[PDB]
Amino acid sequence: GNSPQEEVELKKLKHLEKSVEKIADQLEELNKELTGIQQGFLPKDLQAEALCKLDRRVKATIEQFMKILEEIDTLILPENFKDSRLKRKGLVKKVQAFLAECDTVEQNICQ
Amino acid sequence: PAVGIDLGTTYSCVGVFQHGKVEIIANDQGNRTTPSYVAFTDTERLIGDAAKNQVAMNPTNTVFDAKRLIGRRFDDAVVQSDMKHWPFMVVNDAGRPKVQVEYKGETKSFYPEEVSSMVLTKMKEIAEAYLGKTVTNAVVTVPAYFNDSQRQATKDAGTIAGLNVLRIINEPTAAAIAYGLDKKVGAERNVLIFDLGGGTFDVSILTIEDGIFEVKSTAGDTHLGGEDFDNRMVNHFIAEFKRKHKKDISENKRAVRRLRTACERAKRTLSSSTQASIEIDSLYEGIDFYTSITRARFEELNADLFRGTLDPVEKALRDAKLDKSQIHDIVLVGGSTRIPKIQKLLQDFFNGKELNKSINPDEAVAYGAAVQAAILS
Ligand SMILES: Nc1ncnc2c1nc(NCc1ccc3ccccc3n1)n2[C@@H]1O[C@H](CO)[C@@H](O)[C@H]1O
Repeated sequence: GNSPQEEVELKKLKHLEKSVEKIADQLEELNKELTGIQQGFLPKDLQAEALCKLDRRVKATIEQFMKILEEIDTLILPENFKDSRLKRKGLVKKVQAFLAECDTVEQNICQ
Repeated sequence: PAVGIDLGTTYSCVGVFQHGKVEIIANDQGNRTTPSYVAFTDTERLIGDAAKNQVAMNPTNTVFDAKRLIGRRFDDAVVQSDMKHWPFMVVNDAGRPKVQVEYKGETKSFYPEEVSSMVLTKMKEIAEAYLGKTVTNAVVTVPAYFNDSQRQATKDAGTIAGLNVLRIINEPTAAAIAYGLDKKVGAERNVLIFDLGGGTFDVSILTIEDGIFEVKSTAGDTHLGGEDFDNRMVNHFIAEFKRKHKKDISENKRAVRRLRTACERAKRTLSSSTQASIEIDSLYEGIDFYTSITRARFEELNADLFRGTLDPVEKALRDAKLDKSQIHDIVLVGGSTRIPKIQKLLQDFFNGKELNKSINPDEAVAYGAAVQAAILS
């Protein structure tokens, strides 16, 4: 059944998959710094300052993920575009898993 | 070179009349309008799209709606009312509002015209980047209901930005000029300007005699615009989701935001097609939401609001001491005037009269400002 048009949708989805990887990496970088910071080297007031700069960054990461979801939500895929449908659903779930990860951090620091 | 600037509450737009036609100028992101937003960070000042993009990350140091404050007294009913909504601090400085923020980790206060000057600086830089030439001369627009204090504060914003403000002109006047309604020969003309945006609705009646303008009346609704139409759709789909899935998405801010963004886009689709589809995977608790809405359903959901736009119109006519048959020209401005039903209700109200609507209703004010800037240059 494979149609040339599904190629166009599959390409769009791959580009979104790469964007998601770029953001996921920011989250991994964030988490690595967090451990270093919390590892108690700075005075408590300066540690708090650093943790709030990190909190602001996790909020940027959440918003970047939300923007990706909004872009994915503009797609309309026929029932027969099974490959495209599976890739769309799979990518949404991935993003939601990464948002759960951001929320854990967000709701632990700079309370 | 001379430019026209529509300095808007939520968005601004800049045009230039060159080689016999107005060019609306795209910003650095390619956008023909720019968010009237200013952000202060640890390292820098952001204006426009970049400032709007990072609202969520930095909402206390990101300023918008400076037009709701410019030239007003701190104790103005408008300033008092809006404050409770804005996440940024609005300070009382000897009876005049200033915005207070952190900027490169130091606390700073700005008057509204200072914030609007930053928006104008951006619009100036936008024109300069396009023209590849310095740009100094501008016409800048304001609402027809602006008093002396608001007009002077607007002019001052321009001056602070390094602009030679040739003239401050009313928004409905610029829209009339865009359509060349002042070039029409004959006797006195009565013009209705119907301006419906994302948040606000303004109606204005002007008379033009011999190319010369007068404001006869103003009316409107502070709490009516495209956001209100989106909300009616949002509530329609939240009820649908509860009906099919017996789950309440309304407490999940991210689900409701996904739905809301999809609804606003489907609305825009319904201005040119008679149906719109939406597919949101995993909207709430893993449940996919696939749905459609017809233009007629959308119209039905907003039937009171849409018909309601005729009340300010009637009001404006009473105040202008005119009969609806004494209106010669009607001009649509504002992005929500693209809705077919609104155009039909209005075209019917004026017993079948034609509407001036061919110029992009988001750009028409800038467009008239640019025509007049080249005239005054
Ligand atoms: N066809 C349209 N039909 C109904 N409403 C429309 C509309 N175009 C815009 N606005 C222009 C617009 C807005 C977002 C866009 C996004 C992508 C591409 C083009 C866009 N164009 N609006 C509403 O005007 C208010 C002020 O804009 C908002 O309530 C908005 O809904």
